[PDB]
Amino acid sequence: FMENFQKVEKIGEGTYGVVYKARNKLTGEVVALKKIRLDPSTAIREISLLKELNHPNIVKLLDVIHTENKLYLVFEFLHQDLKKFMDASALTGIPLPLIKSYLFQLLQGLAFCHSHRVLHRDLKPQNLLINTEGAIKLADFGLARAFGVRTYTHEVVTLWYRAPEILLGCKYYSTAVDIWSLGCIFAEMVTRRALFPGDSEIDQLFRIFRTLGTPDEVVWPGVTSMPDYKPSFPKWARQDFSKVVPPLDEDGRSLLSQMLHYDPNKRISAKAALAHPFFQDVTKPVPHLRL
Ligand SMILES: Nc1nc(Oc2cccc(CC(=O)O)c2)c2nc[nH]c2n1
Repeated sequence: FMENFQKVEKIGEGTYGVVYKARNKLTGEVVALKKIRLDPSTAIREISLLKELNHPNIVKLLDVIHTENKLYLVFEFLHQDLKKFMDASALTGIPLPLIKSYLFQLLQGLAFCHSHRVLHRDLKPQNLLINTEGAIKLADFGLARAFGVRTYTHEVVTLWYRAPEILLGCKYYSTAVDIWSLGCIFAEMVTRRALFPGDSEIDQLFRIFRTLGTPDEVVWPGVTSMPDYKPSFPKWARQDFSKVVPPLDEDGRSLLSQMLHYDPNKRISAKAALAHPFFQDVTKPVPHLRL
């Protein structure tokens, strides 16, 4: 039972707590209602600022509810996430024109958030939401900074999309962490398999190294001074993208390689990525959603 909502139904266990599908009692609309699993006043103010952000490729934060010493976030509900859509599309693959549309849209949403000095820090297929009109939207922008290195979830957290600087213990987040994650998601849409499905912080880092080569001071000045860098890390040579994401074409592989540079400073920006030749013929196809 809830004092302001009716027909509350659990969607799943989110990064910050349980997420419900809920029907506002006054208005009848259906929203995603996120109960933050506390044991953070600064976290109200900061998240409340995110109510002001509005872009077609960002899931709207409708409200921040602090009542009865509980904290809830209210977002615009969408019917499917990209993880479920990829699973539903596994036999055929997501068509290339739709992969390209979704990547383009996701870059537009990141470029918007980054221009407003908001990072995600934890993009993953389970917080990318899709609708029947061919849109894809990013949920939970800005929450990690406002929450913050900290775990609020009971589920196994996924590491598969974490940038290598994070895994190497750098406590300084930049826009580049979101480009990395999106590159990993791009590769997963194309190949129908996760790019780096690590089961721990070291297995994640070693999966990256075995594909991209062990980083060194030549490709990543400063890497050998990251907090968790060890000189004893095996030295793997780097494989070619052509083996990693076939049959993605020359344009897609070039863009992906720029999204996956080791040095965050060298990683393409969202804005620059939107100008890449890969998007010359981008379109907005209609997806086949089974709800
Ligand atoms: N249907 C739906 N689901 C959402 O988030 C979930 C719901 C459950 C789990 C996760 C995964 C995670 O948090 O790791 C995200 C929404 N956010 C805004 N609108 C939303 N609509």
